[PDB]
Amino acid sequence: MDKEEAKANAAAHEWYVAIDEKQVGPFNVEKVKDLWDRGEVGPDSLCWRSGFSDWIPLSETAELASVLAPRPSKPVIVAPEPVSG
Repeated sequence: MDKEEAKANAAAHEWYVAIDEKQVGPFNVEKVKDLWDRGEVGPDSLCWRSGFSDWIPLSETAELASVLAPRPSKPVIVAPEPVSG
């Protein structure tokens, strides 16, 4: 190999995710980007990180969209009452 995986900055991100009510291993923007792309991670599940005080779903924060390219899917309907608020 002529590159870095742990020393690289593009993949020097460490943040866990709430999956199946169980905490997952440390992921990176370079790793998740591939998972979320195919739907390997939890888009609607809460996401944590070093320093995070609480848990928040990626489907609520748009800051995760600019990083994780979303996938176009058919239209879906949701309940009248919100989940948070």
